[PDB]
Amino acid sequence: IQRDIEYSGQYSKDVKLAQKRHKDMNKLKYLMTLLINNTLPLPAVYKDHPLQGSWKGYRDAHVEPDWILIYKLTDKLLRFERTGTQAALFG
Repeated sequence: IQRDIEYSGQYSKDVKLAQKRHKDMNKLKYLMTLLINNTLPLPAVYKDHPLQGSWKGYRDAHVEPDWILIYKLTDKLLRFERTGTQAALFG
C-alpha cells in the first residue's frame, strides 16, 4: 500500500481563484508540502481538525484566519478537496 496524492477538480479552480485574488500562494504550498511529505502531525498554527456535516470524513486546516484548506487523509490517499474562505467552503 502506497498513499497517493489527489486533487479534486474543484481544488484546481479554487487554487486559480486564490491566485487571482492575490493570496500568498507560498503559504498554501508550504502546508500542502507538509501533507504530501507526511510531515505529520501538522504544527498547531494550522488549527488542524476533522470536519462534520456535509464535510464528514474530511479535515480543515487554516492557512490564514479566513483561508481554509479542506482535505482528506487516510492510509491510502491524500486528497486536496477545496480551498478558500470559510464562507465559500461552508456557507
